[PDB]
Amino acid sequence: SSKEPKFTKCRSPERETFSCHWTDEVNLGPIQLFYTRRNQEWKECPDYVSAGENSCYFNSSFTSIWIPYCIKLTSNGGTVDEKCFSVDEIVQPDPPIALNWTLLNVSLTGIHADIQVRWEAPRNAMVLEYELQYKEVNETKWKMMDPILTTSVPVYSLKVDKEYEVRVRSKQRNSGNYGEFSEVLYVTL
Repeated sequence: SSKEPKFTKCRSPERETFSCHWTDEVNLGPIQLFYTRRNQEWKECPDYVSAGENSCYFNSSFTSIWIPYCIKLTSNGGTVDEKCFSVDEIVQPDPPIALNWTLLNVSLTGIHADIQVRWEAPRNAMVLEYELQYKEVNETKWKMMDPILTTSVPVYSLKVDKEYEVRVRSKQRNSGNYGEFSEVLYVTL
């Protein structure tokens, strides 16, 4: 038999490699992934271990030329899920790490302050631009800044009276999907 397993996500961290993920057949044991380089010949997943559980990992030989794939989940032998995609549609960079911040200036009234948030580009870096986000801790909407190329960015006019939250996500320059957010950095003036 099989059960009801389904694809969750396929992700490319740097547009060179990617892996696809799915759920458990509920565990049963006869699951497989097959892929094809067309819209033809179906070949089994080349690596069921590198990307972890219920995953298939495709090394950089799969992004030699513009790719155009299709994959299907298999339980015993019967399809249970399918998906087609190119590596471009799934690019999703890793977030920055080591978020820091220094005070830059205080307004004449001491009411406001300017800071500079800094971070390190994910260690696997396709040129990335970052989108910094912040908001009052006690608030619920996140203010967003334009994507920037530098691994730092000044944030102007924060109110001294408040405690802030900062988070930066990575994105491929141009049409690029965003990736996960970094570890939240707390800013108390």
